[PDB]
Amino acid sequence: DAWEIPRESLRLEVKLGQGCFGEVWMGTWNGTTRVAIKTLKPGTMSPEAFLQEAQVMKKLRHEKLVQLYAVVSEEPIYIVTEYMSKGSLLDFLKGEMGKYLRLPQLVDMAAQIASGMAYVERMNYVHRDLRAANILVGENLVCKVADFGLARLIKFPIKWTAPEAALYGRFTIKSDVWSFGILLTELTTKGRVPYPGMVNREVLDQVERGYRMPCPPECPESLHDLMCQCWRKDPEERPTFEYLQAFLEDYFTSTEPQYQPGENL
Amino acid sequence: WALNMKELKLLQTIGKGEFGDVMLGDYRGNKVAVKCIKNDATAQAFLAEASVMTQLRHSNLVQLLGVIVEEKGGLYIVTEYMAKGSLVDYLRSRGRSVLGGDCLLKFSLDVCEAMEYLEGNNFVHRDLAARNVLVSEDNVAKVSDFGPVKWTAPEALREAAFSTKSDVWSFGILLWEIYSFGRVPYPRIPLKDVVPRVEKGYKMDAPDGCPPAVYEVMKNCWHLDAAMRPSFLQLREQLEHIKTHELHL
Repeated sequence: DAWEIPRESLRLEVKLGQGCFGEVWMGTWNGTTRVAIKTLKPGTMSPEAFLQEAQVMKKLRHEKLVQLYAVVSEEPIYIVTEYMSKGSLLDFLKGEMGKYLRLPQLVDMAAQIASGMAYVERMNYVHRDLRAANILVGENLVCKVADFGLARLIKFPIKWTAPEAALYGRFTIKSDVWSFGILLTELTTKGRVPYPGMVNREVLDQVERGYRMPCPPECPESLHDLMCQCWRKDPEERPTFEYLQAFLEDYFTSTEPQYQPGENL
Repeated sequence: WALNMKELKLLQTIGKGEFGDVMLGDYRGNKVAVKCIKNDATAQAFLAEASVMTQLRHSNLVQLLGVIVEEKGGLYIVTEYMAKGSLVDYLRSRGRSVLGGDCLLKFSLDVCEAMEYLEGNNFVHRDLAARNVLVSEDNVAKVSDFGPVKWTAPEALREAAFSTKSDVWSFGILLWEIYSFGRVPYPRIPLKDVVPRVEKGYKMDAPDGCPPAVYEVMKNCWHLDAAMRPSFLQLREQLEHIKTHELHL
């Protein structure tokens, strides 16, 4: 392969999380580098189905994509990745530090995710499962995209899934923009479940009848405005990630040059 | 210039300008854009506008189709329908994956001609931005309403006079707008650092994946000396040069 390494390169130090597939560890690679190590619990899934999850990431490379370092294809199988010390975005939003986050940071976080998604866009891929849960956070609020979902446009959580993909499997990049729309809501509500007081089955129907989530508390109206743009029933006229990155990156130099630090935002 | 209101079937409000209300129609068979104005009866200064839209016409300009003036004060302009609409919104929803060199160069020319035109008739728009451009079903770019710090030239902001060199500056901005796919200009500079920093001799960086040939056209239009910026004639020359010598692909 050449993305391959020997087990000795690696030292597994602190366990980070679990799952059906196995485990994730923080470790050192060549005694010099912090890495995250994804592990196959033997018999759960197949080495192929596992190591397939890292295929895509051999081709892609981007500052705002969680990068791939190396694999270990042997009997305890390993994928080796960059270390995002703060874990998942969603968990983070809900935590001690999640509650102290003010709008500019929240916006800039979105900008960073948008920056990565924009790259995915240039490259003709599709992420398919976009939500704070599948976003990783590093030190200093750095946010990246990860090792879940992406085929090239060559199991969905309903609430995040654009109607045409949920109904026809029309998973496109515009479908991802729609999800980015819902993602925005998580960002600005400290991680609440979108469409509160609505069950999954109900949600798709409501959305079909034109329903869209209201502007959240203390979220600017220009922001919620951007969201609805992402939620345009018509794929073709949803914004592009290039514009999203741009919009957010310039939010304060254009859309709201007079931001007043609210109580929660 | 007259049209009989009765045979015109208004369809829907495609536009909600804080300056006017725009709508679609169909008179005898052709879809039409009808600018509806109440605003008291201050639908007046727009009649002086609707005037020069008669003694000034290009195919690159939104053709003034006619005028309906009823008794009950329904003052309404009728313009040729630009199917796709705002160039800025279009650039943003369709992006690079749809609009390649060819498409952007086309848009760019469909303007430098509608400008090369107004330049000979002794005219000046004063409000040249891509929010103000519109697009036809078959990919043609046409201007709309005759006249915003960011687009204006420096000299023009200090006075009240907008020359043909003022517009050549606003063209520069509008090009960057295009090859940015509709970014707001001056991406990392605060609202009142804009004019100072610019007068201090600053120009925006080349839009991403921008053909060098094009970025010079831009820098060209942004000369500190209005007399040293090109004309809507020299521009079309440079655009065709680029075009013909395939310097965009």
